[PDB]
Amino acid sequence: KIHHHHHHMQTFLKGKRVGYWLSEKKIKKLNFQAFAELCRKRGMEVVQLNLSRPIEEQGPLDVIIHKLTDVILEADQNDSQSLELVHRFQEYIDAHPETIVLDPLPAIRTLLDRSKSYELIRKIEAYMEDDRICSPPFMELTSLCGDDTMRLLEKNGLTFPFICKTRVAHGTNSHEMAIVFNQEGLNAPPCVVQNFINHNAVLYKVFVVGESYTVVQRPSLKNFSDRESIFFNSHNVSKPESSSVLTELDKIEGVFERPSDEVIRELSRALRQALGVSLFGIDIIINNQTGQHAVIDINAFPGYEGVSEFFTDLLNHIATVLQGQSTAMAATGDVAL
Ligand SMILES: Nc1ncnc2c1ncn2[C@@H]1O[C@H](COP(=O)(O)OP(=O)(O)NP(=O)(O)O)[C@@H](O)[C@H]1O
Ligand SMILES: [Mn+2]
Ligand SMILES: [Mn+2]
Repeated sequence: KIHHHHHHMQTFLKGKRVGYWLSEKKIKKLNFQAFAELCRKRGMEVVQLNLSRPIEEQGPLDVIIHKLTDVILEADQNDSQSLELVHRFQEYIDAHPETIVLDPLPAIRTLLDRSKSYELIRKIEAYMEDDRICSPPFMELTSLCGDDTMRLLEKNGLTFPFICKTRVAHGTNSHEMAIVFNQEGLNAPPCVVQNFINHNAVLYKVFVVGESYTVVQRPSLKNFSDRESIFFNSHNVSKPESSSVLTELDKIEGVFERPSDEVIRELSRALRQALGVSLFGIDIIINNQTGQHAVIDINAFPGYEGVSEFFTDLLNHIATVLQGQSTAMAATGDVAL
């Protein structure tokens, strides 16, 4: 009852060349060298790219795998070195349409800004019109709180409690968040605000590798107010070993179910097809009042901690994308639901 296989498309991996750009920290966390070993066994060449060096000489490349997210974010902040790297990368990609990029920079850029990403998820969900899915109201606050803040929140469907997150979606200075419970709590901007959804303190990290995904359960904020706003760093909340009073559920309340694979599949397809990403995660929580799936976070090329099949899935996705290119499997028109 696994019906999709890759043995045949894996036969074309021989002689293919894969370039990757990952930070040394990410190479370590992934044990990416072990993936490189796996590919060599199928007759692939894998090489780490150096974006300080002309890229022509480093190719030909059939595929590039990267996580340039933070270099892009630095280049956005006018870091001269990062700009140089991105320009070089971009020049090369532009010159080599035959090179499959996992994932395209336009796709990456969508996930760099929380508000933009949440709006894309909202639009995608409106298009899918599945009553099993909900988009928590969200908005971006740019001005410091004041006399009009309450009415601004209200007209955008923001309610207490809501969680405050940075607009920048990754890197240094992206993990500090707040939960605001009442009007007095409104000193906690700029930031994105998103209605807090009680979900019985279980996060379902959907780790997507192209055509396959793995769901990994993580600790998550408890259910919840004259109380002081809560400030926390998301590093401390939803890691495998995370444990704190913020994630200790008092008791199961309301609807408590696991996510629907049918729903995850439709979300995965729609996000992949609309945005062009393939190596990403979406964080799903199950609303305890409605049972609906809420996507509260989307991340380009995350850690995949707990995804033991990550390497074989990655290899299968490289085989698939090569198969797609070889047979001109380009999508046309709108996302086909
Ligand atoms: N709208 C929400 N309702 C309820 N809980 C939430 C909501 N948004 C975030 N959380 C919780 O807060 C945690 C951190 O929020 P998240 O937006 O995933 O941060 P992040 O820094 O982008 N995490 P990650 O990229 O997965 O390392 C989540 O794992 C949930 O436990
Ligand atoms: Mn998250
Ligand atoms: Mn995130």
